[PDB]
This record gives sequence, structure tokens and C-alpha cells, in this order.
Amino acid sequence: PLPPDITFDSLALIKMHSQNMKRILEVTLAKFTVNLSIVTVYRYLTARAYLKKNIEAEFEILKDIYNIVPLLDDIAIKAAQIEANLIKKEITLDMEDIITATTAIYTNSLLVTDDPKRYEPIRRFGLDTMPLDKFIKEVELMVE
Amino acid sequence: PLPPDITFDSLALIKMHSQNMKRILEVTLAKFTVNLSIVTVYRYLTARAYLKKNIEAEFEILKDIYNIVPLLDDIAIKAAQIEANLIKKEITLDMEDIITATTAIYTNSLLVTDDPKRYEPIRRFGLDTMPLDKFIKEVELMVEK
Repeated sequence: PLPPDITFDSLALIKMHSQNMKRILEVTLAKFTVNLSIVTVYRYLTARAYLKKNIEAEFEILKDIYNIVPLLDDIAIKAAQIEANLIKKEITLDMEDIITATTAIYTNSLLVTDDPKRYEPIRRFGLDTMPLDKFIKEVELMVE
Repeated sequence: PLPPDITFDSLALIKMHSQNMKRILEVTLAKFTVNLSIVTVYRYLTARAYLKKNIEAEFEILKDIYNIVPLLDDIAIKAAQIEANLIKKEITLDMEDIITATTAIYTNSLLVTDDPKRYEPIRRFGLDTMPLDKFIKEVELMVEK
């Protein structure tokens, strides 16, 4: 029941690359198109650079296995419109969340996340989400 | 003294595009290379979106006059290395400020800003900042000649 195009936020991506999720990641990469915002990639890389002196090799691997979507002009434009609208409704969200969410709408990617409630105000603009625990379970259910 | 390459953060850029600053801006664009992070552009456009302006046209206007620097690979990598270094010293910094500063280091732009203090932990990596009021004075004197 999962659509072909998905994405992750930074915390979800960090969990997806943890050693205990190897098998879910392999299946995910074998069966979905994964479109990561450069901003998500940036934040994941800050978590990686906390441990390692070299993160460049890491980035090259991500660029191969994922579609890394830049902060395109259309995304900058659409993010500005969404963020303006939310602020008027007394809701002001972090840059990372707006760009992640707007990039997901732009690529028609389902946003797999540990905290889907944080993006609930953006669903009005076409964003679809799924909890990571539920994504994982659905990947586990892909079993013969 | 201003170097050849300059950049603004979003609130500086907002003030720079005010009517009463038109002459400062024209000389700035004429005598310097201004290099804007896509982050900065995005922040500016959010303010324009809030005022119900034509955002496609406002982005075109900006691209027609500034060199807009994307979130390049090297910027992403360097920014991350910077942020991790800083977080390890218990320095929490905002993504946009990290990208804006890192983009300035990458293009060797002087970062002109209202709030130089918030980028002060990044100066160790090569960033140079200037207060906006001092920038305006430098450009004023060039105008009067």
C-alpha cells in the first residue's frame, strides 16, 4: 500500500542509517524512490560530522543511493508562500521543517517521520506523512 | 573598508531594498559583487509573501540583479563541519545563520548584518562581519564622493 516516492526528515534518516535498521534500509532502497531535501542531507551530515573528521565520502554515498533535491527556486517560492500562510494562523515552524515539507509536496513524496504531528499544519498544502514506526512495520510486512 | 565581495543576511537585505536606501543599493550593486545565499533569498521572499506580493516576480527581480549562491555540495559539507564543531562547545546556532555564514566564507564575501554578534562563533573559521550602519556610512561617503 506504500507509494513509490518517499522521503525522510533528518531524525528519521539518522535512524534509517543506524546499524539496527540495515535490513529496512536495504529493502527501502531496493523498492522505493527516495527524494531527500539537501536540508535534510545537511542536518544528517551535522550528526555524522559530530563523530568523524571526514564527511565528504559519506555525502558521495548519499548522492548515489538517494535523489538529493536542491533548494530549487520553485521550492524557495512555494516554501515562502506556505510559511507566510502559517505565520498568519499563529503557526511559525523551523526552516528545516518547511523546506523538508515543501520539497515533499514538490516531489509528491510521502514524508516518513518520527514526529508527524510537528508537520500536521502543513498537510493543508498537500503534504502526506507516515510515522516511522508504521513505515518500518509495513517494510517488515514485505516478507515473501 | 569593504572587500570586492559582499553578502547580506535577510534583514539587512530587507532594509537594503527600502525606498529610502535606493541610492546606497545602486552604488553597492555597481561597485561590488553581492553574493546571496538561497537561504537569504528564501527568508526575504517569505517577508514578501507575508505582504501578499507577487513572489515569482520578486524572485526574478532578485535573480536579475544578484548572484544567488545555491546550497552547494561544498557549502553543505563545510556548514556541517562548522555546526558539529560548534555544537560540541554547546553553541546552538540556527540553520540559516550557519548556511549564510558558510556561504560567505565560501565566496569570501563580507557578511553585512544588523546583528554581527550572532555570527561571532563562526569568525574563527574565516568569516568576517560588518555592522549594517557602518556599511551604510562607507557607501554614503562613496556616494558623496
